[PDB]
Amino acid sequence: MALFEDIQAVIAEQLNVDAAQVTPEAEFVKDLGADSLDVVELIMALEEKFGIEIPDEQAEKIVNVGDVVKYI
Amino acid sequence: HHHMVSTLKPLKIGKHTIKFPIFQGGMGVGISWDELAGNVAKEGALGVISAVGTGYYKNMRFVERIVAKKPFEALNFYSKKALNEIFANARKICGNNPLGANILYAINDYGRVLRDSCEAGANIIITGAGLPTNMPEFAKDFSDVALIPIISSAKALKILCKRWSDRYKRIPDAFIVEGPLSGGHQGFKYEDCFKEEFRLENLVPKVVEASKEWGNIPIIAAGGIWDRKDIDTMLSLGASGVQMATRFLGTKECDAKVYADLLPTLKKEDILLIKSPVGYPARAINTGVIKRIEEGNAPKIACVSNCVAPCNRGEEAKKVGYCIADGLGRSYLGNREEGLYFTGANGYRVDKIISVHELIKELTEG
Ligand SMILES: Cc1cc2nc3c(=O)[nH]c(=O)nc-3n(C[C@H](O)[C@H](O)[C@H](O)COP(=O)(O)O)c2cc1C
Ligand SMILES: *P(=O)(O)OCC(C)(C)[C@@H](O)C(=O)NCCC(=O)NCCSC(=O)CCCCCCC
Ligand code: SF4
Repeated sequence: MALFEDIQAVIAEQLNVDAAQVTPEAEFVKDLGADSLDVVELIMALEEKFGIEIPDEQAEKIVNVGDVVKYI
Repeated sequence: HHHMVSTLKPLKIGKHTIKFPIFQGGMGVGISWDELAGNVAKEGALGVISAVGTGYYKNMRFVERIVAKKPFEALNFYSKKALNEIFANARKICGNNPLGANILYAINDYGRVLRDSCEAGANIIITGAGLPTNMPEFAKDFSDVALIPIISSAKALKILCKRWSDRYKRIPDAFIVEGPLSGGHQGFKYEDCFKEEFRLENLVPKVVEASKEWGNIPIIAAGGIWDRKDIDTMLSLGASGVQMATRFLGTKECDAKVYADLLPTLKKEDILLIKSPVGYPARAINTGVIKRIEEGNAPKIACVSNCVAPCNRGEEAKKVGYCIADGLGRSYLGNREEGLYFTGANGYRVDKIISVHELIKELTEG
């Protein structure tokens, strides 16, 4: 819960969307309006604030915010 | 009247040098294979073998499973056996001159095809259709192969240089900047395309500027470059080289033989920007599948090859109207009613089909 809101605030700030609509089912591209460049940036932004790597082979599998949350 | 020597300077990319600063852009399916890229390399530019949909090579000669007369799954569509043969046949013509391999990042089995491409003998990997953030991961056994992403903005350069250095302490040996006049898929805002800001004469200064901050990465301009005058324009704007596809699409050595019949008839009114399962706009010729869709006569969509990941096996193909693996595959096979055909914006200017040698002469003389 503490983790989910921290990474919620980061997604909302990166993609310029309301935190209230950054829900576990929300897809970054379909639902939150981000392109490829936005997602890579977001992945880089998460890596810093949490000191992990998320190799591309998992980033290809995350798709929505809830999957990102679990990986962390 | 005699052939005349160039004042163009040789171009060096990573460990490899080409006599003219010219890439022949990769073109799938079966468009820039052995004949086209081998002869380009023979003539002193970069020949670039497209590695997408190679299972179609020699009418699926090298596939091991066929379903609906189409290569079944990425394992067969991106055939290691076929790709090695094309490199084998390309080296017949060009010897050990440098050959690129082109691989969309969108495809399934991306990593496998890059190592198949290195193992086939490629000297340079070229990757667009996506932001290839992990490209050195798959090339790690092949420190001689240069890696060249395709980008359409300075932002993409900055992003990729940061990831590759963070992760690998490596930087791309070159970047191809592709403008909105290009053939195939666009690196551009679905909407934008004709805005003044995105014009290639404007991108190249911006990308070269950004490239200075990372050790002066060589920037290759592509999209709408027609003749030596266009070449000189791009070089004067900071580019180290140009990539060109439509002019080579109109040569005899083009491996997709249907294009020699099609291009002399092509009119500007039949070049159109369409939707694609890959997820990017594509510049296509209003013929083949594109006519069959508007007629209501379009072939059936049943994902057999599973060429690209963004499609989710029919979901995007059914919504756009066509399977791009099947449509490009049929074109290589001569199917004019229901093949898919691409071109750059300059394709209507292709009036006569000439040879690679004659094209190379036009572009480099003086
Ligand atoms: C028929 C055709 C197929 C293409 N296929 C690919 C491809 O498979 N991979 C790629 O990176 N670019 C592809 N392109 C883009 C070219 O490699 C090149 O970047 C662009 O066409 C250059 O612009 P020009 O055609 O105006 O010279 C294709 C272009 C054409 C015309
Ligand atoms: P993201 O949304 O995925 O955003 C990525 C982005 C912005 C498009 C970049 O990768 C970028 O700047 N790209 C330039 C890539 C290219 O412009 N071009 C190479 C495209 S591959 C191609 O043109 C056609 C392929 C034809 C054959 C299809 C075979 C199945
Ligand atoms: S249905 Fe989609 S994934 Fe399958 S071959 Fe066609 S374009 Fe590729």
